[PDB]
Amino acid sequence: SMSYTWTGALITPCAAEESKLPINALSNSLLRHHNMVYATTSRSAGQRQKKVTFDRLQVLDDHYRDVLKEMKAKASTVKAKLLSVEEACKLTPPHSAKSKYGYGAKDVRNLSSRAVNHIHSVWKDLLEDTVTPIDTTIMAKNEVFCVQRKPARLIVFPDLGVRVCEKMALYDVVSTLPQVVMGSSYGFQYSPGQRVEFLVNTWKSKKNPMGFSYDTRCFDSTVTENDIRVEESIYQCCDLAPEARQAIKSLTERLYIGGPLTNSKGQNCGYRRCRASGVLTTSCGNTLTCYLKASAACRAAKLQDCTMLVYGDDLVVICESAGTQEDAASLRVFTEAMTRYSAPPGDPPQPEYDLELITSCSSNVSVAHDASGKRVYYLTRDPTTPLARAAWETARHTPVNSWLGNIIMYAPTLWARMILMTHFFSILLAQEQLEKALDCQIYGACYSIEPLDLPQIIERLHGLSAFSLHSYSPGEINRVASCLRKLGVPPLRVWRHRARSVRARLLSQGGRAATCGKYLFNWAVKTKLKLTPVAGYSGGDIYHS
Ligand SMILES: CNC(=O)c1c(-c2ccc(F)cc2)oc2cc(N(CC[C@H]3OB(O)c4ccccc43)S(C)(=O)=O)c(C3CC3)cc12
Repeated sequence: SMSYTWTGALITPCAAEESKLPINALSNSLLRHHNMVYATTSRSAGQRQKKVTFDRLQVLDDHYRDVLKEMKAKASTVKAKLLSVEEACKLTPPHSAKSKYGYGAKDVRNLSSRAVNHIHSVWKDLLEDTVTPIDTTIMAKNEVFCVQRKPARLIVFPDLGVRVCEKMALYDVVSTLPQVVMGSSYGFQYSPGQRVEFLVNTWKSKKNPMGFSYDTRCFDSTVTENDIRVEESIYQCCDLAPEARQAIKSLTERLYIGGPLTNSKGQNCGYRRCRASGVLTTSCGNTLTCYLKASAACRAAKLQDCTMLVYGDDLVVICESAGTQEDAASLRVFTEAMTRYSAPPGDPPQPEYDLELITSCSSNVSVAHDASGKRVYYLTRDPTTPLARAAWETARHTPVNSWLGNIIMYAPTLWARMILMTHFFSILLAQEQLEKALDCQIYGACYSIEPLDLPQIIERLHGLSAFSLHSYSPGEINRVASCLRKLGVPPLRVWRHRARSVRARLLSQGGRAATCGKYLFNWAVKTKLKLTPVAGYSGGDIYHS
């Protein structure tokens, strides 16, 4: 079956689209090589359509059915509840896309009669009708990158009223089921500090550890009708209210398995027979499906004492080594099994015998040292995309502030501390907006966060050591330095000089501002001060504050 069929109608924008990096008076202080930064637009949608459109073949063996039975047994222990209309409304992001039927996200959150009445009618229709395909909108995403250009990603989502009903039927399920079914392998349960701890402990638990990442090419398109029905069967193992069972069946048949694609202008663009990127079950569904296929593939490859870590379509396996030649051979069998299950890799997997050489979710483990000189592990990444997006956000206000999300999730890194913290606190100081809450995304979920609360947030997610890490590895430092030269960002020595100023400015204001100065920028001073004291919903339209 083809992942998509297309009519020929274009994927259209709903507003003006900027591809070129916007520039203001602050831009050059961060980044000089402006032509290297670009944003994707609907003009490349055609290119993406070609990439994501292909035939899927699936051959399912006993390993697959064995693992599925085990997952269902665990799912059978979960008890999930329906959320009320009111609870589902409160989880709706303030700036979520408005309904076609005369109400928006703020109406939903406020429990307006019009919004609530339509939600009730959508819900009743889900109970009464388990066959009629539900409409979806297809859009090209606008995302910023550094050159070497990517074509726009496509997103597919149903109407607001449907999105609220998804929460009612499935929010409790997708929040609780994955951890029970997959145990320690469910990647979204960890904070960055907890994840690093798990990865290190998993590596040390093996006598002779080997590990590899496996990244499937266009995962959403490899997801078949079978996969989505198997996914439903796992959900239905839960102890559920009868009304929830019906709604989950209806949503699966009418939305999750596939449906018609409509552009922003209301024209039929085609039909989908694979994963929709913008439904509540996207993250949970991808995690379960990846875990199922990969667990079965481990058995086919006879990999010994496997510990898997899965988040959406991202996969890492750490296991007992059988020797270099033997490990390489076993990965070939693993990939052959995954391919039979419909999930071939973008690049063939490579066995690694050092934890730090494995990259997943664009990230790798690295080592620094705390004040006492003890080794502290932390997750980092190539800073190119974070810095490209920071430059865009310096000149343009955007729906999501990636810089804030990056500071929070990569707070221990030398690039987040020296560049992102220094740059944006200077900007916030100049506009007196330190107390202004900003929208950002952590693990696909939307959060409203004031910059002044960053010290407490960082401490809780990474520990107090995030404010005193030093003696970073030569490889990490070189990667950062190389990226700065590439983008025309000033060298780290300049940022240290700037941070002393920003620190001094923050201390001068007292209160929570001074606390930001003290903890976030203690790295910048020569004589240091004494420093003292969730889940995954990518595309799921989820909000917390
Ligand atoms: C299966 N792989 C994993 O669970 C992860 C690994 C990993 C595992 C094994 C290895 F050997 C090496 C690395 O590294 C990871 C790094 C992340 N980072 C999230 C960063 C990024 O993702 B989000 O879309 C996002 C949003 C805002 C800012 C940053 C991010 S995070 C916040 O630093 O932990 C995550 C987030 C849950 C998605 C997951 C993993």
